[PDB]
Amino acid sequence: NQEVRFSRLEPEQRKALLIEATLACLKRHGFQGASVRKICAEAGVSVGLINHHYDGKDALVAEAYLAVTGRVMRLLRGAIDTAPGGARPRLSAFFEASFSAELLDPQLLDAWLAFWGAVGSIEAIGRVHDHSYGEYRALLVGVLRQLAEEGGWADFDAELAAISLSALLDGLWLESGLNPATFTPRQGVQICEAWVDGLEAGAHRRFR
Amino acid sequence: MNQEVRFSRLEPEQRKALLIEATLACLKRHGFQGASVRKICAEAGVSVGLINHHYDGKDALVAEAYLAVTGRVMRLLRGAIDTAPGGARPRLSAFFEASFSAELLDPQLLDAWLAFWGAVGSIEAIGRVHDHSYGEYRALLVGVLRQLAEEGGWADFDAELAAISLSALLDGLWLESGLNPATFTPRQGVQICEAWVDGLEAGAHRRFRR
Repeated sequence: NQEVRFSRLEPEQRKALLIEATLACLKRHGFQGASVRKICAEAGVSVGLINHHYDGKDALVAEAYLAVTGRVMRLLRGAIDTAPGGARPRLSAFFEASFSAELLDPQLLDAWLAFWGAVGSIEAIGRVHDHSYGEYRALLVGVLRQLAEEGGWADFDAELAAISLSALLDGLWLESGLNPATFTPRQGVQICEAWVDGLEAGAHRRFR
Repeated sequence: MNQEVRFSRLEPEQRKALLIEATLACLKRHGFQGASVRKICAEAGVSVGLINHHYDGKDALVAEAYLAVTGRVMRLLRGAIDTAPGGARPRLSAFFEASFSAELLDPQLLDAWLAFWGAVGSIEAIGRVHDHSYGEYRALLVGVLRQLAEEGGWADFDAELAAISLSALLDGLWLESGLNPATFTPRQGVQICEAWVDGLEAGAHRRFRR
């Protein structure tokens, strides 16, 4: 009865259940302890069923990382895409989304941590990182080029400025998860807005 | 058979050192969730009878490693501030240089920090190592940001919030160097940090009040 019952679920639903089991096992066991046998016992499905769709642990883990990062990117792109009057309203919309409960909640931190640990070893995972971190900076690069044009800053290295702002957001996201009482989500927005003020006040010059 | 001259002969502080390094190697290979005192002894090359006997458990070995690692970073970062030209910007620049030097930018330890940070949420003792050491790291940066503000002389600068911003930037940059060393050079990381200070000095320090 397991061979039919999993299979009769909708594709997006089968996929979501396996990624949820991969995430739970990464939390409990770390990347090195996750196995397809654990993931399938967590999911409540047969291992033979899964061997057909996935190569192994690396493939399951990569699909989970792809989905989590895809989700972030949709919320952040959505925030920009619905923002109005130009570069700073767009950055603000981004900063607000970044420190919303959706993105700031540390539920998945151990997963992220597990993902980041596997980046240096597994090409499948290393590639998801490079792709997603580049997609993420490309979004900031766009709005920073827009901001430079408004400025209009002569030869602004938007790529390096994007590495700066992404690093700040990352650092704030991480510290927040390690202890949420260090600063409030609103202080997080305020810090990011101060960084953009800093550029408009003349720091753009340091970025070529 | 080298717990005989590798553990038998040494002082308790020198066997602590050995255990700290076995704990870090075990964390890099098994993760925190997968590490155990047995797997720690497997790295030390000594028996687990021995180390049960002399130690409380895994949580306590990992907290000791965490304390050693953070202690060392802080020594080096304090050193760089103490031996820099007296002024606020030269002290910050020395901090940035130390931060992106091969010693603190060593990607080998990334795995160790990742394992500590995962233990922070579920093990309160590790949590408390985090809070304390992050507290000390920021206190160092608040002292020099206050010097900066006084040189400036900025009326009501929230040097505490400024220090959270700057620590966040450093953390973020350190993490990206380790996840992909090709993204930007150590020189560029310094440059990004100086650019942040420039930003403050250019007038962004005004946002640090509300």
